[PDB]
Order: sequence, then C-alpha cells, then structure tokens
Amino acid sequence: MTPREIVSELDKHIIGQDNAKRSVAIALRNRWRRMQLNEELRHEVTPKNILMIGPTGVGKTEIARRLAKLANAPFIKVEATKFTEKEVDSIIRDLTDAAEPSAARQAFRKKLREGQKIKDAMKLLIEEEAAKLVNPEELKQDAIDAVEQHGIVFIDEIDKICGPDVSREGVQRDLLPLVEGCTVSTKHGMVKTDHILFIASGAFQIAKPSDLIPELQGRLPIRVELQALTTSDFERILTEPNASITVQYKALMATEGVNIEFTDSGIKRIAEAAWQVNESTENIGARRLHTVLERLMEEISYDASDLSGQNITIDADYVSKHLDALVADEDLSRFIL
Amino acid sequence: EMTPREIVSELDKHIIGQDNAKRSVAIALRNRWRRMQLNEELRHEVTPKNILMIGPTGVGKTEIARRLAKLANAPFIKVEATKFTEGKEVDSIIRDLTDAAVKMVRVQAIEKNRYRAEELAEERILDVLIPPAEPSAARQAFRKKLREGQKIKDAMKLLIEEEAAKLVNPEELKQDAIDAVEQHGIVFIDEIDKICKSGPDVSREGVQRDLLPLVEGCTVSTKHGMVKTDHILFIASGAFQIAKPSDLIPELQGRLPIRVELQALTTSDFERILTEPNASITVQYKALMATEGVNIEFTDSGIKRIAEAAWQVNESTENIGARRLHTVLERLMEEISYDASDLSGQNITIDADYVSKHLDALVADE
Amino acid sequence: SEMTPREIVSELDKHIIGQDNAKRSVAIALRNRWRRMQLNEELRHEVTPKNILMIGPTGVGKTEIARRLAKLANAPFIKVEATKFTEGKEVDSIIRDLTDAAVKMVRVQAIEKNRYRAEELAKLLIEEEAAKLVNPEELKQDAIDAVEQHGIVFIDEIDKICKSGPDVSREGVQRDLLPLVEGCTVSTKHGMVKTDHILFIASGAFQIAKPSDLIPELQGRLPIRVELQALTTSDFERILTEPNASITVQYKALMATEGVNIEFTDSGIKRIAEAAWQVNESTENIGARRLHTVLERLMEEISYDASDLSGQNITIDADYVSKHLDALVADED
Amino acid sequence: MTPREIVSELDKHIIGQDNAKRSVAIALRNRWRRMQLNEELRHEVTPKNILMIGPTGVGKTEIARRLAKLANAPFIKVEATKFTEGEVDSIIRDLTDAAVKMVRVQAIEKNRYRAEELAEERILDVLIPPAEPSAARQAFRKKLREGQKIKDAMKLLIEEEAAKLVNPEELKQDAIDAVEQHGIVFIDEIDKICKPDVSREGVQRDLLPLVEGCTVSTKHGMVKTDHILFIASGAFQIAKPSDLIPELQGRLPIRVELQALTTSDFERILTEPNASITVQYKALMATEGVNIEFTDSGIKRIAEAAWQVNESTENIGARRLHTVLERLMEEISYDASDLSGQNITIDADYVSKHLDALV
Amino acid sequence: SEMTPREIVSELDKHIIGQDNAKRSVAIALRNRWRRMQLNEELRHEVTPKNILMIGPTGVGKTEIARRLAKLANAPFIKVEATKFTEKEVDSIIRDLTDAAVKMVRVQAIEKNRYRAEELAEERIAMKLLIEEEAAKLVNPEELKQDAIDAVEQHGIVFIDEIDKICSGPDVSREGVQRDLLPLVEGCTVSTKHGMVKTDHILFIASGAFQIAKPSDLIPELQGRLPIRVELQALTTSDFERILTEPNASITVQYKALMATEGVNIEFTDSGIKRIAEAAWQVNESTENIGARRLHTVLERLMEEISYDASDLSGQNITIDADYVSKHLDALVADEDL
Ligand SMILES: Nc1ncnc2c1ncn2[C@@H]1O[C@H](COP(=O)(O)OP(=O)(O)O)[C@@H](O)[C@H]1O
Ligand SMILES: Nc1ncnc2c1ncn2[C@@H]1O[C@H](COP(=O)(O)OP(=O)(O)O)[C@@H](O)[C@H]1O
Ligand SMILES: Nc1ncnc2c1ncn2[C@@H]1O[C@H](COP(=O)(O)OP(=O)(O)O)[C@@H](O)[C@H]1O
Ligand SMILES: Nc1ncnc2c1ncn2[C@@H]1O[C@H](COP(=O)(O)OP(=O)(O)O)[C@@H](O)[C@H]1O
Ligand SMILES: Nc1ncnc2c1ncn2[C@@H]1O[C@H](COP(=O)(O)OP(=O)(O)O)[C@@H](O)[C@H]1O
Repeated sequence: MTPREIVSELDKHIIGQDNAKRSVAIALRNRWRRMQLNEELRHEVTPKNILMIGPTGVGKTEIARRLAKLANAPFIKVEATKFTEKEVDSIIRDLTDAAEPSAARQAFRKKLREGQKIKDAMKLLIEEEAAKLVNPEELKQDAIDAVEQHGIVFIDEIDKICGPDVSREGVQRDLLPLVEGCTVSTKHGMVKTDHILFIASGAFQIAKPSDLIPELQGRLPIRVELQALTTSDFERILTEPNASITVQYKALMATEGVNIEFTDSGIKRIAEAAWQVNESTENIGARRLHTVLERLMEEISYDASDLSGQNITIDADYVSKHLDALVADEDLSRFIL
Repeated sequence: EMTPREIVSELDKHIIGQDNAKRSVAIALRNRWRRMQLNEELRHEVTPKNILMIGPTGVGKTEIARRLAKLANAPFIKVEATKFTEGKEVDSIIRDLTDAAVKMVRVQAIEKNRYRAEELAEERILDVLIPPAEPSAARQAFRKKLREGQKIKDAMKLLIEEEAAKLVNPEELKQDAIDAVEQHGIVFIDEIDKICKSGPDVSREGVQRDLLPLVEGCTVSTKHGMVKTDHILFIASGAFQIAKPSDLIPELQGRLPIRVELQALTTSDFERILTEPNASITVQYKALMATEGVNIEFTDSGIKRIAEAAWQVNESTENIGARRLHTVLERLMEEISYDASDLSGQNITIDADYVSKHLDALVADE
Repeated sequence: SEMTPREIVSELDKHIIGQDNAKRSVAIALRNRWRRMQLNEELRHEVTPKNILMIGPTGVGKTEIARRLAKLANAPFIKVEATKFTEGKEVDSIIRDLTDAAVKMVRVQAIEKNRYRAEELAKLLIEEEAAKLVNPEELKQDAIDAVEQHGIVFIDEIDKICKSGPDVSREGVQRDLLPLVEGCTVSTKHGMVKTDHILFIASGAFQIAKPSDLIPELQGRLPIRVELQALTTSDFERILTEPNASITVQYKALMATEGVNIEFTDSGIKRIAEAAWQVNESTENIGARRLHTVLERLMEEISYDASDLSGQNITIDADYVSKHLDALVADED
Repeated sequence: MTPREIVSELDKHIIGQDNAKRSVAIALRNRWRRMQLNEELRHEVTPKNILMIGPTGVGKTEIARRLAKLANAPFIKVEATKFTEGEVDSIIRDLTDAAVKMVRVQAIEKNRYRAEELAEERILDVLIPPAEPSAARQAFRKKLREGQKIKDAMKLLIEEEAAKLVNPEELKQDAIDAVEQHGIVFIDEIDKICKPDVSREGVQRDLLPLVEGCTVSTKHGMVKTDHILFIASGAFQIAKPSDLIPELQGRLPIRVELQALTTSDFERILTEPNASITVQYKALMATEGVNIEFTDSGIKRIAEAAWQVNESTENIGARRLHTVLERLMEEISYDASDLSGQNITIDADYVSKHLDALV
Repeated sequence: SEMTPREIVSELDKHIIGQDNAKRSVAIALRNRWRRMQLNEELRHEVTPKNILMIGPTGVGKTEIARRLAKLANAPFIKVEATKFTEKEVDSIIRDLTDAAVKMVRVQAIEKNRYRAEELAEERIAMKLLIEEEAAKLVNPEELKQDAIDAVEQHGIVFIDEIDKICSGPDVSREGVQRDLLPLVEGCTVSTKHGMVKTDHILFIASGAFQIAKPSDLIPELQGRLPIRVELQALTTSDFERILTEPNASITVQYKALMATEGVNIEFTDSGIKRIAEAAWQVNESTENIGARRLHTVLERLMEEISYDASDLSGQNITIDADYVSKHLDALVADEDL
C-alpha cells in the first residue's frame, strides 16, 4: 500500500489527525521500500520511529492499533510508568506471545452436511487434520519473523519518564537497547529488535521531547502533534466512523427487534453534553462520549426486550430529558459520567 | 438470553432495592448476548460496557456482582485495588480468575460424569457377578441387590474415577475455562476510589496504569493457557467520599462507560433483608435450630427491633451497611444456639421482648 | 462430630480453666458445622461459619481453646501471626501451610489404620502392604476435605493490624485476608482448596485499638465476639493440677522415671501459684506462662539429683517452696 | 548422662561459667526424662529453652557447641540480625543439612569396618579363585595388609560394599530424627532485635512458630520443631529480656548470666582445658620436631597482655588470647622447620620481648 | 604439599617483591595444613586454619600473594569483594569456589587423559571423537566431582578484598555482612549442585587499607577468627624498578615476548627502566597513589607506538633507552590535567 492508501484506510476509523496518519504511513511504507533494497542497505536502514504528542483520547493509540491491524502486524501497548517500580525485556516477550464418488458416499455426505460418539468425532478430526496440515517449525518461527520484520510497539505516556529523575531516566536507558537494536531471549525463540517499529506518545505538558536522553531523541526521527478534538468532531465520531458507537447501539437494539434512530439535533446535544463534562470537571477527550451515551440509552437498553417491534427515536428533547439534570450537577457528573 | 427485566427480577430475589445498580448490570450482561448476534466486524469493535459502582460500604455493590455472575454461571473474582500498592503483579487478577474458572468448569463437568459413571460402573461390577459368555434375569437380580446396598464396597468408588476420567475430555475442559473467562468473565475491583490522587499519588496512579491494559485489552499468559482480556466485563466500586471518579486517569474514565450510585439502606430494607430473600439469614437460623429439633419463629415486631438494633449501631459508631445484621442476629441467638441440643422438641418464639432483653443493654453502651 | 455444645465445653473444662464464655462461643461454631450438614442443598451453601474474635490479655488461654477445639474435632489447625504479613510473604500461604498440616495429619492417622491390616498380611512389608492397602487419591483428597469441611485457623494478635504510613500497610493486610473469610479458592500442590466453610478465630488484646477499627468487610465476617477474663491465683492452683497431663503431673512422671516419687502438698501448690502471681505483679504479667518458669526453678535441684535419689519419696511442701523461691521472688532485679 | 556428668565433661573444655553449665545440663537431661514418660506427657512436655546473657567471648557459644558435640546432636549457630534485611525457615533447613552430613559421615564410619573385610574377600577371589581359609588366601591377605588397576580397586569396593551395607531410607530419615529429637539451635545476639522496632520485633514474630512448634518443609523431608532445643544469647546492655515480645519470654523458661573472665581465668583457659590453645601450639611445633614449653610466669604474662588490650581498647573476652598467642609464636612457627631437634622455652622475658612493645 | 615455610617464601620471592612479613604469614598457614594431617583423629577436628588479615595500601601485592600461594598449592581460590553483599547471598562464595575447583580438577584430569587417550585412540583407528569417548572411559566422575569437594574442603582458599569497608544506617548493613560471613569462618555446611561442602578447614585471607576504620571495628566474633595479622609496606621507586624486571614473567618480560611474536626484539636499558619507575612514582605523587598498578598504565603508554608498528618492524631490534622514555612520557607526566 502507498502512503495515501494507508491514510484513506485510516480515515475509515480515525477522524481527523491527518498529520499523524501521514507520519505513520511513511513508516509503514519504508518497510516495503527497504525490502526492495540490496543486502547492504537493508541492514543500514532502520525503522523511522514516531513520537505522538497531544492530549489524551485524541486517537494516538487508535492510529497505532489500526495501523498494526492494517498490516496484520504484531502489536502491543505498554505503559512506560510500569517500569518505574519488571524487566524491560518483557516488552518483546509479551509481543511474541501475542504474535468418482459412490452414490452412497454422496447420500451419506448429504445427511452429514444436513446435521446429525458420532457428533463429537467431527471436532477431533479438525485437530488431527489441522495439525497434519500445520507446520509448527514454520509457525513458531513465523511469529518470530512477524515480530522481527513486522513488529510494532506503542509506548504510552513516555513524557512521564522525563530522586525520581534517576529512576525516570533509568527507564529510558533500559529502553535504549531495544531501539538501537539488540537481541532478547524468549521461550519461543531468539528475537532481534533492530527492525521493529515503535510509537511513543505523551501529552508533554509537564516535560518536552528535548528532556529525553540524547540517545533516545535520535532514535525517534519522525515527530507529530495531534490536535484536540472539538464538539464538531464529537458529532462526527458518533456517526461517521465505520462501526461507530451509535451504529453499535442501533444494531444492538435491532437484535431485540427495536429500531433506534438518532436525530441530528439529538447527536448534536450528546456531543455538547460530553463537552460540558470535560470542561466542567476533567477533560478525558472523546472517551466521554461512551459514558454519556450509555447513560442516555440505559433506559432503552433495559426495556428493549419488551420494546420489540417498535421504532424508538432519540431526539433533542429525549437527550435533554435524561442528561441535562445530570450535567447541571457537577458533584454528580464526576460520579455518574 | 435473559432480557434485562428478567435479570433485575432475578436480582430482586436476593438484593433489596438498589434498582439502578440492577438496571445498570443488566444492560452489560444483555450486551453480551446482543454482541454474539452481530457480524464478524462489529463483534470485535464492540467492547463490554464497564460499570463503576459508587456508595457507602455494605449496600450490596458486591452482592450484585456476585449474584450477576452466579446468574450467568460466569467466572468471577473480587480484588482489592489497594493490594497492588505495595509487590504482586497486576496480571495475577486474570491468573486467579482462570483458576476459579478451572475449578468451576471442572466441578460442573463432574456433575455430568456423576450420572454416566454410575451406569458404566454398574455394568463393570456386574461382569464379575455374572460374567458374559436384553439384560439377563440374574443380571437384574444382582443389579437390585447392588442398588439396595452392601474389597467390594470400596470398588464402586474406584470405577467412578476410571470412568469419569474415561468420560472427561481435558482439551475441551481446560480450554472451556479459557472460553468461560474470555467470553463470560467478570471481575469486581473493590475500593477503586482509594487509588485516586505526591509520593502516594505516583504509587496510587501507577496501579491505574497497570490496570489499564486489562480494560483496553491485552493478552496474559497463564499455565492453563493464553487468555485475552478484551471482552471481559469489569465492575469497579468505591465510596468516593475522599476522591471522585474524575480523579481517575483519563484513559480509565473512558473505559467505565456505565456509572451508578447505590443508595444507603434504610431500616425498612433491613427488615426485608432478614426475611424476603431466598435463604435469608433468619431462614438459615430457623433450619439450623430445626436440626437440633427446635422450632424458631420470629415475630414481625421482633424482626422490626433487630433491624432497628443494627441501624442504631451503624449510626452510633460506624456504618457497615447490612453487614451489621449478621453481627446483631448471632449475638441475639447465641444463647439458643448453645442450648438448642437440650431444647429439642420445643417451640421457641423470638418476640420484641426477647430482642430487647438480649440487645438493648448492649446497644445502650457504645 | 455430633457432640452437643454442652459436651464440647465439658471436654474443654478438662484442659482449660475458666473462660466459659469463650468455651460457649467456640462450641456454637462447632455445633453449626453439624447443623449445616443436616440441611438441604441450598441452605448448606448460603450458611457460612460463624467466625469468632477472641479478646483479652495474653496468656489467658485464647489459643489453647482453639488448639483443644481443633484437637477435639480432629480438624486441621494452624496458628498464624497477623504481623507476619506486614513486611514479603503472601497471605495465601495460610491455606497452603494448613493443607500441609492436614496432609501429615491424615497420613499419620491413615498409618494407624494400615498399621493394623498390614501387620496381619505381613518393616519393608509394612510399606508394600500399606501401599497396597492405601489409595493415595482417597488420602491426598481427604486432607482437602478435612481442610474445606473441618478446617480451622487461629489468627493471633489481629488487633495490631488495626489503624498514616503503617495504617495503609496494616489495613492492607486486612484486605488481603478478606477473600479467605468471604470465600475464595487457593491453589496448592496438594490440590485446589476452597475457603468458604473454613472456621477462623482471631485474637487480640485490643488495648491500643478496638474491633470497630477493623475494616467494615472484616467486622461483618466475625459474627461471634467474646472477651476472655484475666486469670486469678486460684486458677493458677487449678492449672497446676486439674488439667489432664498438667505440668505437675508431667514432673511427677518424669521423676518417676528415675525411681523417685514426687508429691506436692496443697499448701505447696498454693505457694507456687502465689509465687508466679507475685512475679507477674512485681515486674511484667505474662499470664499462666509464669507457672512454667517458677516450677522448673523450684524443681531444678530435684531434677538434677533424681538419678542418685532413685528409690526415695520426695515431698514438695510449703517449706520447700519458700526455701527455693522466696529469696528469688524478694529481689525484683 | 546425669547432669553432674554433663558439667564435669564441660569443665574439660569450658573454664568456669558453672551456672551456664548447670543450666544446659538440666535441658539435656529433660530430654532423657521425657522419653521415659507415657504417650501423653511426652507431647505436653516441651524443651526448656535457655537464654544466655553476658559480654561477648565468655564462652556462651562454646557451651552450646560442646553440649551438642557431647550429645552428638545436630547444631547450628545463627545470627539473629541476619533476618533484619531478605526467610526464618532456613534455620531448620540448614540445621538438617548439617545433620545430613553428620549422620552420613558417621554412617561411613560404621561401613568402614565391615566393608574392609568384605572388600578383602572380593580381592582375594581374583588372586585365589575358589573352585577354613586357604594357605594362599592368608598368604595374599598378609601381603595385602602389608600394602601394594590394583591399588585403586580397593577404594571402589568400599563404595559398593558400604552401599550394599547402608540403608538410605534409614539414613536421610535418621537426620530428621536427629533434628527433631536431638536438634539444637544457637541464636546469637538476640538482644539486638529488641525494641527499626517494627523490623526488630518482626523477626521475633517470625521466630515464634519455631519455638511454639511448627512444621517446616525441606528437600530432605518434613521436620517438626516442637522438641528442638534452642539457646539464645545476648549482652543485653542496650535492652533487657523483658523487652522481648511476651510470647517469646515464656518460651525461654531457663535464664542464666555468664560472668566476665578475669586475668586468673585467662591463665586457666590457656592450660587447663583439654586441647587448650597452648597444648595445640605445643603439638603443632612437635610435628616439626621442636619442643615448646611455657613457664608459669610466661603464661601469666600472656594473660596480662590479653587483659591490657581488652582494657586499653575494646574488650573481646577470651578471644584476645588467640590473637596474642599467635603474635608471640609467629617467629617460632615460621622457624620451626630449621629448629627441629631443639627445645624452646617460652619464659616471661620472651613474652615481654615480643609483646610489650606492641601492647 | 610438604614444603617448609622458608621454601614457601623463597618460591613467593620468584613472583612478589618484598612484603616478606606477608609471605612469612601465609607460609605459616599453609604449613599448618600439613602439620594438621600428621595429628591424631581428635586434634585434626579441634585445630582450625589460622586466617590472615592483610593490611596496607592498594596494589602492594596483597592479592598476588594469595594468588601465588593457592597456585603454589594447586588449591582452589577465589577473590570476592566484600561490598558486593551490601546490596546476592553470601553462600555464593562457596558455590563459585567449588565451580572453580570443578574446572580446576577437570582440566587437570584432562592432562592425565590427554596422554592415554591418544594411545588408545591410535589403537582404535575421527581422531577427535575418540578422545572424548576414551577420556570419558578413562575419567571417573564420582572420583572427580568428589575430588573438587575434597579440594575445596581440605585445600580451599578464599580472598575477601576490602574487608575494611564493611566496618547508623549503613553500619547495620555493613555489620550485617560480617554476621553473614561469620558461619563460613566459624564453620558450617553449604549446599551446592556439585555436592555438600563444609567450610571448617577452608583458609581465608581478608585485606583492607583500614585507613577509615581499624580491625578492632570488626565484630568480636570476626576478630577472633583472624588469628594472624600482617601489614604490607608501600612500594618505593627502587621496588618499582625491581617489579618491572625481577619477577618471573614480569610485565617487561611480557612485552618483550609479545613483540618477539612480531619478529621484533625489545631491550630495556637500566636507565630506561629507571625512568619508567620514576614516571609512575611522579603520577602517584602528583595526583593519586594507586601503587604498583601505575606501572601498567605507564608502560602501555610508552610502548603503544611500538605495539602498533610491530608488524612492519619485524626482523628489527628495538632498544628502550632513557631518551626514548623521556620522549614519549615527560610531556604527559608534566601536565597533571592530562
Ligand atoms: N479520532 C478518533 N477516531 C475514532 N475513535 C477515537 C478517536 N479518538 C479517540 N477515539 C476513541 O477514544 C479512545 C482513545 O483512547 P487512546 O487512543 O488510547 O488515547 P490516546 O490517543 O491519547 O493514546 C479509543 O477507545 C477510541 O475508540
Ligand atoms: N441489598 C442487599 N441485599 C442483600 N444482602 C445485602 C445487601 N446489602 C448488603 N448485604 C449483605 O451485606 C454484605 C455486603 O457486603 P458488600 O456487598 O461486599 O459491600 P459493598 O456493597 O459496599 O461492596 C453481604 O455479605 C450481604 O450479605
Ligand atoms: N486457662 C488455661 N488452661 C490451661 N492452660 C493455660 C490456660 N491459660 C494459659 N495456659 C497456658 O499458657 C499458655 C497460653 O498461651 P496462649 O493460649 O497462646 O495465649 P493467648 O490465650 O493469649 O493466645 C499455654 O502454653 C497454656 O499451656
Ligand atoms: N570459658 C571458655 N573456655 C574455653 N574457651 C573459651 C571460653 N570462653 C571463650 N573461649 C574462646 O573464645 C571464643 C568464644 O567465642 P563465643 O563463645 O562465640 O562468644 P560468646 O560466648 O560471647 O558467644 C571461642 O573461640 C573459644 O575458643
Ligand atoms: N610485590 C609485587 N610483586 C609483583 N607484582 C605486584 C606486586 N605488587 C603489585 N603487583 C601487581 O599489581 C597488581 C596488584 O593488585 P592487587 O595485588 O590485587 O592489590 P592488593 O595487593 O592491594 O590487593 C597485580 O596485578 C600485580 O601484578
């Protein structure tokens, strides 16, 4: 896939944040560009690591998740603060763990596909045949090739490791061999980290990327800042993305025989509700949309069974009825939303 | 496939009141069945709607989670969030959850083997009495004397093992507990409010970051197998009097879409809890004293003054919720529970005068 | 066991002196065990053991009641100091060490059975026959049933884990203990054990703190409460003689081994109890444990010469007690 | 052994400290008295533990060492401060490991006799193959005992025969019986864990199950601590035994204070004890062909030298005698090879010559 | 070995220069080993090794005496830094010692196998595979793995460096290490995968500068387990000149044979050696005194140009003279910052 083909696929899931989509696409394209090179340059070239920057919940992780899911690559998210108190080599360990017929012959074959120890026996042959078809030395060694060639690692909240300054910067030095390249031992095999791609992310409000150790700053060639989502983006996130949470709730109630429909003004007042809570108390980003939506739909989701065969409409009046009383009280909103 | 009203109606048989918490947990369990009906793509994108219970201790937050999992026959575990402040790894939650799912699926599988094994064990022991060369007449004549009762007597126990071992399938069982954990698993994290936010704030919020992969989804290794946490349901609870859910790390606040506050229990609810729930503690004491041949009966005014006694202690000193009912009842019944052997064949009646006699002197002194 | 609660206390009176309320409280818990088994399938799960919290000064027999109670029921038993977990070891070790005691308990008891049949069918033959007679799956699984059904655990000095820095570590131990009483499942090399029906006995002086200082989930898991009274001088005189295999009876048979006959006068027993009481008041009160230190100091001269005194009848009188003791009791230093 | 026989044997090694000798003798004698009792009392009776008290180096440990060596019992010395940092159960584990090597080497001593007889009968079969002892059978038995792969083969038969004679289930289980019935443990510097007060008293609670009785798992087997005897020791100048936790104070029924050694005690310790350090240096130089002899005034000035150092700097007790003696004899001990066939005399003038400049 | 104490010192003089008191002290300990075996069954248990405490500034040869002493006795040896345990279990000392004794007795057993195997392999005949099968056929593992245990228990030697640094907060952890070391000297038994070893008869050598602390600051139980005390003197400029040449396989002799490998012949003038010792002394006085270790840093700095060109210099005879030493050094010794 060309870099524009990657961004266009990411637009199907993430909304906006095109600069982060363009930056990740360059890294994945360099993978294919490297394989076309000669024996010497393939060793000298190393992945272009990315450092995402921005407030929480704007989709930094989702880009890394959909990117690895787009490439079918191994992926893991690790909190950098986990190591302030486990060995750093566990990152690669957990990454590898995630990585002509007779007439009676047809007459019985028909009754078999139609359905029918006998019934238990069909399941045991799937194991014996799939084991006979599978190649374990080509499989356990494939996950190693999938990690080494295609592997991806997302390091969240890297800005928080910038008394404590020795332990904080000590985690950076422990992370250093993985990016500069090294070899880690695992029960599944011996993995090399040279060509693994990495994505670090942090708000960087307390610290700056310059505060990172110099050896780490040079191993993160690509830098990108992700913009904060607005109320208008909340309305888009509720609907536009494939399998959006509103589409999920609609199909969920459809299973009960109920038909949910959201008005544009009803969607607009949900985004306004999630925005008010982030401003009134604490800003969690687009994550607030999930808490507000379930609070609005809790009465329908409970009653949907008796509501089978009915068409429910979520309007602006319905949103204000179940929400504005909760959003008006900030003491309650921190608990309930 | 129970509908959400069927879930609360079942929960009303045990928990009293707290309907909003019942409605909230029912929505999460129903989304499980609603997800399976969806297509291949949506089943991955949809994730469990996690709940945050809030309220004073002892109002039934855990009992809702306990009866909900018991209602679904799902694996369940309660974990204290403060255990990780000191230390143990956070991954142990899934490990201990699978160990409960293993024993759960195993004992339930024994319930299946308990039947078939007795039939195959009988056919084995009849081969020694009537060796083979429609059941034979002597085959039934011995089969009758066997069921009537009778090394020989030890032999029937050994065949239950060999037959249940011959009947059990370990690859469908140990892999069943994994499917029970991944699909149906439930985890209750008590006192999550105590890990909210300088020195402790790093160790407190560090536990939140350690918990983060389990809710965002991850893979944990266990001796029983490799489990994925993506579809596991979680229930966090806390009083949140010192802190508020907004004090939680932002990645955690968005992984708890459903929030509910549980109301403080009243004196009237205490009277209902003593009697109304199936196998209520009063019914338990009644059958226990029946074992000794004694008949316990509680008057409505006697039940009313026990609930008033437990309420006064929670207000006079510390409010433990409905847990106070257990301490008060045993203190009232301790004299009968000691004498029940000698009281066999007698009808004892717990009245308002009896409750005040054994209690009011104790409740009067804080 | 089907013993009625009065039969339990009467058996406990053979060892412990006084503290009847603690005896009555433990008997109710053991009787509820037999009462539960007669119930139906539903109530047997809902009913849970009535846990007891002993309260009182050290050395008044809190542990002995739990020890003799488990010994009376032939149940597995373990004593654990709650402060051990302040530093560290996992709390689940309680069930692990309990099963290890239950394993050795059911094994040595199973040896007593195979001891009989193997001698008929038969040192080497005792092993082959007992192995031929034993069914290890009924034994290692018996200790599990003995722990789950009959198990008992005594948690000493629980008052010291009550409630800023230590209060987190102190109350943290309470939360770690919480699953065991509320019920849970612990994995052991011997098997998988469930804690739902295990009985527990917590004890503490509670002079610094109070049971109300315990976490609320823990206060509701200890339905039965009892306070143990301080021992008097008269109880010391009873402890010296009345209990089966009392320390005076132990010294008598010990000297009987050497051919010597010890006999204690009532006034001689009376002045030993007065001696142990004065030391507890003059310096520090250790409870009935003082009786052990005072008696050995009195008998050290007889115990030393007992070989040469074979064939003699020695009498411990009030004059003998004052001769070897009062000079020592007079100096508190 | 009766308690007077124990103290009299202890006097052959330790000098003075009779009260500590009388106290340890009562504990070892209660062991034999318990076995003679009935089934019930043998369980109820528990060892009478001892708490030694006094300044360092006065022989507290030597009493425990010679006591266990007198009883052939397993023994271990453990520093209580080792657990301040970090498990207490290792005490029983290391105790059994010493008991394993103790019973094993002692079992080799038994097989040492019979195996030489059976090994000789094996080696005579190759020299005198069989078709009253034969003429050549004795003729080779004589040349064999006179001395002579051949020479290597006699060692291999000692293993096969000692293995054929030994019963390992009676051995690894014997060390367990030696630990449970006869075991002894010396806990040095117990006073330093008295009321850090949480970590100090926490070690006491960790030690509590071992004295109150418990069961510890080991690779060699499962051991019970109920009947093991223990000896705790401490200077108790900073703290007192009353500062110990109450459950620990009642598990130490016997208390004894050991007196500080005097200059007169030093002179006795140098000579009177069996295999005293002066006797050791004498036999060592005798190996080189030299004769050491110490004058009474020369012994008197060595004791005065060790006393002055303990007073002038730090008092280490009788341990000072070892450092002073080796410093005096270092010139002889080096030259002992060339001094063979000579009689050296250690006099007061010799002691002052090599020492007083240092003191 | 039956060597007398003077024979031990005379052999030590072939390697170490001076420090005769430390040589006499170590010789008395090794001789007591042979003196003990001649005693009866009783005295052999009661007598215990006379442990030594070396004292002096760093680099004066405290370790070299312990190394050459064990190498002289063919005994197992290990050097352990006492500060390693301030933060591993102390029992690892005996474990690592047995691991050195295992490889010591094994390679030495190969020296007996290297000969016989070649004869039996010739009779069989691939030549490399038969050395294994024959050496495995000739080797006795129960006499070997048990030999290293006898070598550790009877002949074992341990050197504990910088013991003076373990003499309120650190004082507990510092003195805690002493108590952990105490059982090893008083005698004990340690479990190892190779077997069960007893420490009663092992000899130990502790060393420290003792400028911050004194041996009296050691715990009393440890002071009595170190009967022999010796102080090692600081090396002079004249001693540096001797250390460069006199000792067998001296660093000057090592550099000469190294350049001989390239076909070059190195020769040092007496004045050239004299100006090397003067160079190392000036650095120790001008900045920090590291002892004789300064000789290694100065020599390699002087010879770095020859060591670089030695390939192209094959067949040539080099002479290190006073003019050559001053040319490559005095400019560096001048500037103390460099
Ligand atoms: N641009 C976006 N498109 C789709 N979903 C989003 C977007 N931004 C946030 N989300 C939702 O909010 C959550 C974002 O969390 P995460 O990406 O881990 O935070 P961050 O991006 O700060 O690392 C995800 O669960 C995701 O479903
Ligand atoms: N509504 C209720 N119905 C029935 N029992 C209750 C109720 N509330 C509390 N209880 C009893 O009190 C205890 C509640 O403890 P728990 O539910 O763990 O506290 P919380 O709800 O604060 O987490 C349980 O043992 C339960 O038997
Ligand atoms: N009432 C009693 N009857 C018999 N022995 C007693 C009694 N009280 C104390 N003892 C003796 O004193 C000791 C009591 O210790 P323990 O019971 O552990 O203390 P606590 O009761 O405070 O937990 C035991 O060794 C026991 O032999
Ligand atoms: N009374 C004594 N008799 C013989 N040797 C003694 C005596 N007192 C001390 N020693 C010697 O001094 C050392 C005493 O150390 P130790 O007994 O461990 O000290 P403590 O008695 O304070 O525990 C031993 O090496 C021992 O040889
Ligand atoms: N007297 C000496 N004879 C020979 N070499 C010595 C001498 N003194 C020091 N050395 C050399 O210097 C180094 C001394 O280090 P070491 O002996 O470990 O120091 P220390 O003696 O302080 O323990 C060794 O590498 C050794 O080669």
